[PDB]
Amino acid sequence: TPLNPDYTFENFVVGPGNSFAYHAALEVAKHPGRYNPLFIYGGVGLGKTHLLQSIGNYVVQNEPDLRVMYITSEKFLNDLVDSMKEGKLNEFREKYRKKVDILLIDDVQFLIGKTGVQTELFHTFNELHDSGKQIVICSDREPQKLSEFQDRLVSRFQMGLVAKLEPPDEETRKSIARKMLEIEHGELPEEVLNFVAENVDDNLRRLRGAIIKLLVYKETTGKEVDLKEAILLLKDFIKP
Ligand SMILES: Nc1ncnc2c1ncn2[C@@H]1O[C@H](COP(=O)(O)OP(=O)(O)O)[C@@H](O)[C@H]1O
Ligand SMILES: [Mg+2]
Repeated sequence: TPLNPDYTFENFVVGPGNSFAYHAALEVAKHPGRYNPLFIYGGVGLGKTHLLQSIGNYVVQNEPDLRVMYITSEKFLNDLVDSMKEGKLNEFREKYRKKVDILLIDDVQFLIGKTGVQTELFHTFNELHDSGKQIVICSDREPQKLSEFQDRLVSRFQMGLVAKLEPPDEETRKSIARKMLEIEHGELPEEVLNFVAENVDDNLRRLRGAIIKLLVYKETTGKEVDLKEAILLLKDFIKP
């Protein structure tokens, strides 16, 4: 269980664009099994991984007596492959079924075309579902918009909670920016953060990136960071 400490509900700032997703996740984490499965989806850097692992962490702290599994569709891929090569499907099925109560799968757009894996995932799904094991899937695209995907799988995705994340507004971004800071224990002029929060509006991966970037600079350059400085430093985040 190598979940990321930062990815918790506590470090997740809520807002109009990610509230429902947030609650679905929290609700499911409080009642693993009551809503199987949860399918969160949204563009890049919008909270998918973070939300998904929070469910993980939250359950680890309240249900320590549970086998929580976080994985990547890709790893699910690479894991099967070896299973086929090394010739050990059992080792695999025991690992992704037998020994898991809750299974969290990130970025499932990696299985597009991979109908081989798609099929295996399909049953893994069904077996966990027939035993009340919570399933959570994250995708950068909605069930219906997943190209080259077995309808039977896609049908497994919609048969439960299906939340959507959308980019946050300036106000919410700023609060996220502030929360990102704490996590990194950094600090910034209540005018630089504002500038960053307002112009690094793609995804939250980059927003934090900038916030890290400066901090790394405020590191070397023993002195602070004035507005003008940050603007040159953050040139690949405003018009990348
Ligand atoms: N609602 C939020 N509140 C605070 N931080 C957030 C929020 N959403 C995303 N983040 C930050 O962005 C990062 C996660 O981006 P991520 O969820 O992995 O993008 P994606 O979902 O496309 O994989 C985390 O490190 C987290 O600090
Ligand atoms: Mg992700």
